[PDB]
Amino acid sequence: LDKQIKEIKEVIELPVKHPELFEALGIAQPKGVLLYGPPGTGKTLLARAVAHHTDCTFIRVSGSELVQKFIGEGARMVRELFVMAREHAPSIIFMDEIDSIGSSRLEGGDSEVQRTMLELLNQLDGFEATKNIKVIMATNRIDILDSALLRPGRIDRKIEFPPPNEEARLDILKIHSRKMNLTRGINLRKIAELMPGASGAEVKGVCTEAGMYALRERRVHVTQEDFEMAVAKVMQKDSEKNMSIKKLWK
Amino acid sequence: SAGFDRHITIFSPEGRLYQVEYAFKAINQGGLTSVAVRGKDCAVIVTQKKVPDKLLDSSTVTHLFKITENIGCVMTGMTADSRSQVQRARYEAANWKYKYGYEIPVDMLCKRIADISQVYTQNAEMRPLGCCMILIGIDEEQGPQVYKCDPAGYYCGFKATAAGVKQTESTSFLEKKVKKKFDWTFEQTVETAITCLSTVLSIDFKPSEIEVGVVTVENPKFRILTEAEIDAHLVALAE
Amino acid sequence: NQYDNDVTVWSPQGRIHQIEYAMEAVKQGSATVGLKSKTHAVLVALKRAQSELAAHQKKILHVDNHIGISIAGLTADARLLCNFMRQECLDSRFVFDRPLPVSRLVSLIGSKTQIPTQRYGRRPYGVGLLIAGYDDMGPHIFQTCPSANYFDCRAMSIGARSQSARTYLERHMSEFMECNLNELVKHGLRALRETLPAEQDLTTKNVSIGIVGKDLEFTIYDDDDVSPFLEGLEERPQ
Amino acid sequence: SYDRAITVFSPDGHLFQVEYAQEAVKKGSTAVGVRGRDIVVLGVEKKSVAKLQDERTVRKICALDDNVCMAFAGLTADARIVINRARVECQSHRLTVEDPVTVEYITRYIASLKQRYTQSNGRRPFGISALIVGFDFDGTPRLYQTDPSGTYHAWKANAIGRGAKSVREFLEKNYTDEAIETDDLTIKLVIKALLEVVQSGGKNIELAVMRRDQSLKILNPEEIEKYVAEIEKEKEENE
Amino acid sequence: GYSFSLTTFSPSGKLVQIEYALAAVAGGAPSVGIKAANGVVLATEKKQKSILYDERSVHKVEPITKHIGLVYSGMGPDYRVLVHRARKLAQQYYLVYQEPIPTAQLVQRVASVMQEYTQSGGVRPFGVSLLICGWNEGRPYLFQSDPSGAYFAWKATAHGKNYVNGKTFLEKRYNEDLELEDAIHTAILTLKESFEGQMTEDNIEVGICNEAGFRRLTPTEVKDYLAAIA
Amino acid sequence: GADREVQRILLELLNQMDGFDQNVNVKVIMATNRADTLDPALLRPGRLDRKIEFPLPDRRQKRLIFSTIT
Amino acid sequence: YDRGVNTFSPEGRLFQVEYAIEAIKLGSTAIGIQTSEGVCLAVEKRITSPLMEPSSIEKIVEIDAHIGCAMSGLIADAKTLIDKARVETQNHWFTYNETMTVESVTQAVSNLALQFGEEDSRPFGVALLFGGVDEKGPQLFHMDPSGTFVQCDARAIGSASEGAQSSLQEVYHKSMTLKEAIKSSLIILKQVMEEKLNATNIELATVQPGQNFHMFTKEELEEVIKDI
Amino acid sequence: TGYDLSASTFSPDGRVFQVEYAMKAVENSSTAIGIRCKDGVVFGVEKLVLSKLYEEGSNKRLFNVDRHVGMAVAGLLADARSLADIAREEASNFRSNFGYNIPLKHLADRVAMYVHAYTLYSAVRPFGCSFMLGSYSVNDGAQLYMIDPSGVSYGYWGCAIGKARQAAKTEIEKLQMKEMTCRDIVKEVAKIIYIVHDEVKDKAFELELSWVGELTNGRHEIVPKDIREEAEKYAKESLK
Amino acid sequence: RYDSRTTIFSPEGRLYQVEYAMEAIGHAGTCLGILANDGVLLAAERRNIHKLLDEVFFSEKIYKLNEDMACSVAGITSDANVLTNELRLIAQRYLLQYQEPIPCEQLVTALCDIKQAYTQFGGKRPFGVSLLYIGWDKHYGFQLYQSDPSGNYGGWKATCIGNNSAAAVSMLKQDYKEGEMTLKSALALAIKVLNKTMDVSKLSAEKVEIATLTRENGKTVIRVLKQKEVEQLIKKHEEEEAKAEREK
Ligand SMILES: Nc1ncnc2c1ncn2[C@@H]1O[C@H](COP(=O)(O)OP(=O)(O)O)[C@@H](O)[C@H]1O
Repeated sequence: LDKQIKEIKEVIELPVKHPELFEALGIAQPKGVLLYGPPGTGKTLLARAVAHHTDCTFIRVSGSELVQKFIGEGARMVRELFVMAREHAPSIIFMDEIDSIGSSRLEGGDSEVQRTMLELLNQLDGFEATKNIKVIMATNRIDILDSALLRPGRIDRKIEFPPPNEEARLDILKIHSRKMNLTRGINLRKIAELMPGASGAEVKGVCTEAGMYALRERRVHVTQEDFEMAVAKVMQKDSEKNMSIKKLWK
Repeated sequence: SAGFDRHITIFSPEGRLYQVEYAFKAINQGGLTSVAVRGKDCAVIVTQKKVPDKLLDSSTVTHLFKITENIGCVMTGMTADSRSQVQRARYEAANWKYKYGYEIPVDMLCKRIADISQVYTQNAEMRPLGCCMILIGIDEEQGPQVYKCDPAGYYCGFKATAAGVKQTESTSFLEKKVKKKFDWTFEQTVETAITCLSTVLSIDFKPSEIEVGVVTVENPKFRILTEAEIDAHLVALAE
Repeated sequence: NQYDNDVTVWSPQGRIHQIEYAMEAVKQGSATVGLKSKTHAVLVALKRAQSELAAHQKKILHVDNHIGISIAGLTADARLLCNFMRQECLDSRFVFDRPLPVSRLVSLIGSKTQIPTQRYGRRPYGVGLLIAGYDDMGPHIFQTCPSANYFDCRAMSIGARSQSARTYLERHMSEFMECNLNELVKHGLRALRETLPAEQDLTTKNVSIGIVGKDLEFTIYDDDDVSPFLEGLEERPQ
Repeated sequence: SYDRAITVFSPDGHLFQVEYAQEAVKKGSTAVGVRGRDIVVLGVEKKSVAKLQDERTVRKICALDDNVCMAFAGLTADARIVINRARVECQSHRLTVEDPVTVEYITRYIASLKQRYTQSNGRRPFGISALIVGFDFDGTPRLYQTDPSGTYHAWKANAIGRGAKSVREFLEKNYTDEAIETDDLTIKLVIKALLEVVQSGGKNIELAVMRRDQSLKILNPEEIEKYVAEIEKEKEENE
Repeated sequence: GYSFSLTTFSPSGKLVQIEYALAAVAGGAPSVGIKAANGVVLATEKKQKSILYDERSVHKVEPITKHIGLVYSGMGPDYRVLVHRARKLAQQYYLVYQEPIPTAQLVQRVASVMQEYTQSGGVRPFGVSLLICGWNEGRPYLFQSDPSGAYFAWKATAHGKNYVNGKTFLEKRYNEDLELEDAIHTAILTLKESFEGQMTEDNIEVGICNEAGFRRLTPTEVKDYLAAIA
Repeated sequence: GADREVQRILLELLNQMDGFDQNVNVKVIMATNRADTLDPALLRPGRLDRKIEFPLPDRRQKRLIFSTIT
Repeated sequence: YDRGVNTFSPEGRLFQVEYAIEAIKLGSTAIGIQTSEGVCLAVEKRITSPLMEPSSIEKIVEIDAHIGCAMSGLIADAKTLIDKARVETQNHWFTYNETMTVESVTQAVSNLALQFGEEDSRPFGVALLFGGVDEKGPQLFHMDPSGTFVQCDARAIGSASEGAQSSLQEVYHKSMTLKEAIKSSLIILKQVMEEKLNATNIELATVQPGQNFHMFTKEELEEVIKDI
Repeated sequence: TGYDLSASTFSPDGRVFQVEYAMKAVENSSTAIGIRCKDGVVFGVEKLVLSKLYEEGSNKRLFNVDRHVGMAVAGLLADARSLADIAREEASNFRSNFGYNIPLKHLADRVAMYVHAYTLYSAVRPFGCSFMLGSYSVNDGAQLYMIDPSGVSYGYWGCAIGKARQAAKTEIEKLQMKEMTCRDIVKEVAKIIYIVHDEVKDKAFELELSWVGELTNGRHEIVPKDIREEAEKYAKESLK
Repeated sequence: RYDSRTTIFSPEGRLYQVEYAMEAIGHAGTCLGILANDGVLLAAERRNIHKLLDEVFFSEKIYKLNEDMACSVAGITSDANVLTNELRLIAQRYLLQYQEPIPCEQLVTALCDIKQAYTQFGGKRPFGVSLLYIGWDKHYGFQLYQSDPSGNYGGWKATCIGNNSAAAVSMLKQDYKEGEMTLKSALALAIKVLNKTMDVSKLSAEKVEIATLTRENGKTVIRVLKQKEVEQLIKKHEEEEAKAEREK
């Protein structure tokens, strides 16, 4: 995520770590960033690491947590979450799968969904006490989201998280294998090449499955063959077949 | 669960036609069983005649019907749906008889009836008919046929079958009869059917409580057995 | 309610509440009275006023030299049914030069009104009708309802505030059979006045009358014509 | 009873789906037409020709008569549908009627077609509005506007689309009650608005002119830029 | 979801009801179709749920023409409808052109039919997927037609229960140079590999297209390949 | 709303399945009658350790169950 | 009970057509007066911008040389109803050569209006006044989406119908000259409806029995303007 | 509620619970009974009076099917009128086509199909009525058939419909209709109707009788009870 | 509900269902028509991926309407098949009337009007098919046209639809070539765009289906490319990327 990580360092870290420029520039600091990509592409990981380096506090609420079963509850949750963030010094607010409460609602109950997304937009728009307060949003497959939050005065930037490529697969396999007992004769590059279009999370999966193959055999070490049969379990996309593979949604 | 069963032309997430199985319930119609057996030169159907009240005329409450001098039909289902289905059977039999010059084969007639039931199954215009019909016939020098025809639009020929209140018991009893090697006479076939009905139902079976239709190669006329014949068979199996 | 959107849907009560709602729509219309004698059959309608400078709406229609109607319902449905009776009487006179018997006309009305009551997406005809006629078999007063039911009544009243008029007609039914035209028409006018509130009474504005007899073509008397019938009739004391 | 439909009314009584059609018109680009002393001129904006998108093909201006001309602002599919219908109607009227077409009749035709299409269940209204300019007003110019409600009105000068709020006021500011002498002056006036609406880029002014006796006339971008330069000289006077 | 109606798109542009039709497919009886070098073999399962059902009285492999064979994985009645339609369409092609209809043309016509059942608001598509084996101008053809109205070219494929097992099996154990007998052997092998329960003359039925003619193997031949072989 | 909410339920289950923090030894156990359904996100290798198939008892097994209970 | 006219309320009323009456209410106001001298109609244009041709909005029309009309409501299909009225007069007169009674013209328009649940759409959400003269009497008539229709002496429909109707009722009597009726109606329109009279938003059309020509008021308002 | 909303979908426990609602509507109506004597068929019906407003002998519920076919109904009255119309149409069709009078089995089965087919289609509803048809064929026998809202047609020696199905059947079961003839059958029918709630709670009603018998010529007529009112006297003697 | 039926707009006036149709298009196998002169081409790599798929037509993405007219597919399969057949009948109608080859824009209109007429009626589903046309006619000769589900049509010298459509059109705009950009350069640019848009390294010949129109003898010829030329073109682009590396 080096390109993505650099963009998010800029937009988040610079106002928090070096506000003076934005004072000298006079411009108000940017408020937040939306993160979009296929599920499992390190979005929460990136937000968590950014919060850790920036030394400010991490507060999380998934969009699905906002809904609730009663009217006037999402608004209360959002407002008191902003109160918590403000009370918690410099802080980044993280909201996973925000699309769950931001989507096509003009179809038409649904009332509280709007009364929640509008309330969140009101909290961020009024730049309420935004002295070192930032928000981070995460979405799977941006398209389902709506522009009401992306409108220029509102949240400012978007970052794309495409599925990891060969080099990214190399990193992620290395990082999640760093703790596992690996053996000479391993060829991890063949493994990364053999896993086209991974989402990153399933590479944590392939490491997990190679280790499970070691464990169920009571072996505390992993080899090339273990990972190679692991990847077979990690395919799981062979369950496509005739249905819609080349017809309809070809 | 709710939603894929409110209308007929809807596939479930697993692809299940809910309304087809749902119409399959009305086939129960507690009171009839329609056991049909094929023997070396005969085809026999017997249905259970559950009359709730005495004042009804016994002839009107019959459930066996004919569409050909050599074809017999029996019914298990909602009585009105029953009579509509057999009337469509008359319609098709008459049209085939006019068009081809000779009466419809039983396999083709089951095919036509199942075809119409499938037609109402595939299209939401009309409810599928909640009834199951069974046909007995003869085909030239080749054999007697027993055919079951269902609202799903499915149909098949059998050594024997029974769509009735004691479904699995009757079917397993007939399998047990056929999974042991034996011959098949007219009286032996009727005996197998009557023993099935009596054993699965466990009732003492006075004559008026059942109705028997039959066809036989030596006398290919479709006949409804008179009370005397059915009581003779009852005492034959009783002793 | 779950089972009250269309007449095609039965209720667990063994009822069709939409037909009853059509009955209530009929009850929304103003009261009308019908009564017959051995000499004449008369119907009278309470013409609802709209303002002091607008015509009081017509509620008695003429379709045949021996047949008349008084309506209580949505005016469109009643008047197009009136066109339907126009068609049938005209084609009957075409076919065999016969003034169409009232009973068979009313039966045809019921049969045609029955069709919407058993089909989806088509409103049953939300009007109640009183039909007056004289024919080769007798004098005739019928009532028809959106349930397609049709009845023969020696006296009848349909519409809002009708209960008092129906009771008055029940009392004077013992009279009407041998009553003369003048007696019958004045009793019908009083039957209508029974419906009204205390401050509302018979006047040329609110009253319309239609008469059929063994010696006169069914005629509707309105405005000036109503004046001689009301004059000489007893006023209302408190 | 909320809107949720085309043929139902909210308790207020207004058809909100017609409102949705007029907003669908509102999301379209600018379109401002006028009539002059003798001539009628038009210039469309927002070409936004993106490289391989050769601007000619989309045909922002269509002339469908021996002499009449307009496209439709909104969604262009219904625009081309009404284009085909206008072709058929104008040619058929010219063939069948003792005298050729007039602008009033064809505008009434478009309005009636839109109304008739709207007035039914399961039939989407044309969410398109248009400005029609024609010559045979007894040899005089006149301009009409058509609205998805199936409505037709007459204008001396009208604007619809993204500039409807702005350009109309512009017209209310400066449409001279003096009949426009030197109809090229009217062309300069309308080009001013047609440019100023879209950022006065000078690239999307795509323009047609008809002197109420002529056939279709078109203005190339350089010749339109001539009027643009004259308008710039007029605007530079404030010094 | 967007499944109670067929004539409306989902926000992701997915016709959901037809994928429910495809889910109805592969829930039915297993079937496998393979193109050999010379012939085309379609095998299907015909176990009777009880000894009551007469295995010699019903068939699932059907000759649409003397050079076309059809096999299916779905509920029977819809397959009967489409068999009737395909037979009439082939006969009408014969009447129009005075030529026996080639495999591809009949396949695209049946696909167009299955298409015309994919619209409107008061009907449903057929819940059946079809293998068409044919001979045309000396060339053998195998085609698959599916409820969406589309069709695919296969040298080998399978559907029904355990169909993914069939895809894997024909991926491993297949080459286009197969002789006819080895092709039928592969067909019964994949049928068993997808199958659960015993297999004999009464349990399986197969149909072979050869350029001279197509024919449905008798139960005895289905046993000869089925038993004492493999 | 029922459909959206059930989808949010399964997604929230997914986030909790991946979310529980290390050194906590909880085990999520899953029961199902069919398992030809079930979205391929529980079968993902990073969440599924073993898939154990519980058939209707056959001979031998039925004998064992009868003996044990009786 | 919201999908259409084919559903009845617990009180019987159809919850579709009352909305059509309220659709009358959203339209421009319209007035009509019946006098023994002549029958007159008035209408407000609501000219959105004077850059429009004020005559373009056909809120005042002539069905025929003896009969004129005004309407209030959605307007769009009101023109269709005027078309039906004109075809009715054309056909009936060309066939029978007897003049169409304005009562009969309104009856034919009503017969058209009864085509939303009575055969095999939606009610025409607009109301109309007709003013006509005939060999038996000069009359004015009123029409509403339900298809019912009534003879009236002084009628008002559209927006602000109630107040204009009250004033019109108070000024009316049975022996007025058409000049006094016109002046009273115009001053009422000025006080309650919009503003002082001008040629680009008000319209008047009047008809007399012996006059089959110029059933309109046009390019002569100046005398009123100085002498209203 | 479930899936019992129209008569084209099998509701849970496949019985539709719709045509059963039509039967519930049938139960609301007053009783009609029908007997077959040794050589004839008789029908006896009670009908409510609207009020003293009502004209005597109006909206009566006996109906003529054919010159020799008689009708008795219960349930929705107007649906019964429409059923009488279509039954007359069917009888006329057979009369015109075959050239001789229709056997009542065929006509009854065709009307049963009409009712049944009306039960299916989604745009329509099952009939809210059930009815008996009676006739005599001098060539071979007498005939009676009863039909429910579902379309089920059966024959009876004695049958009853209305608000007193089973009670009326208990009343009928102990008659000697096995050999008894119609002339006292009318008296027995009138007294049986008066036995089951003549005017106990419902104030007043009208009693109508229909007859088809060889002694009646085998045609359909309304029994002249004006003759000495013997059945009326017997039914009012039923007091105790 | 608004988006449940095709006849309902948004309160903003938009139509959701056609938008859903273009989102559906977003799935389709990547296919483009390239910018070229004195010739045209419409490359369409087949998204079908299984070694046991037989591709017996050698063409499932390009359909020849006439020897001077060809069209592609990007969307629903059965809808596309019936629509291409209908293209053939409409072209047959025009030819059988006039005995003259149809102009490109006229056929494009006729189809798009038919599609719009299907969409705007109720009880019917909009066609989820976007498609491209290459053709030569008397009025304008070489032409490439775009069409969407709503019945819209446009003229494009080079365009692409399917997966990564935005990326393909954007890079076509980045390395835009004009004028001397004849047919062979268009084949090279199509190779470049197919290599960039697809994830496959060393793009395989069977994955791609290519067609081109060239005016032979004034009678015109439309070729669907075989294996050999495809292999040559892709290998040449690989070694061209190697050459681009040689500059380093
Ligand atoms: N580039 C990466 N390096 C290391 N781990 C990763 C990477 N991408 C994803 N992961 C693992 O996969 C998970 C991705 O979660 P996330 O992408 O936030 O899911 P969602 O898309 O549902 O928000 C992380 O918890 C992390 O452990």
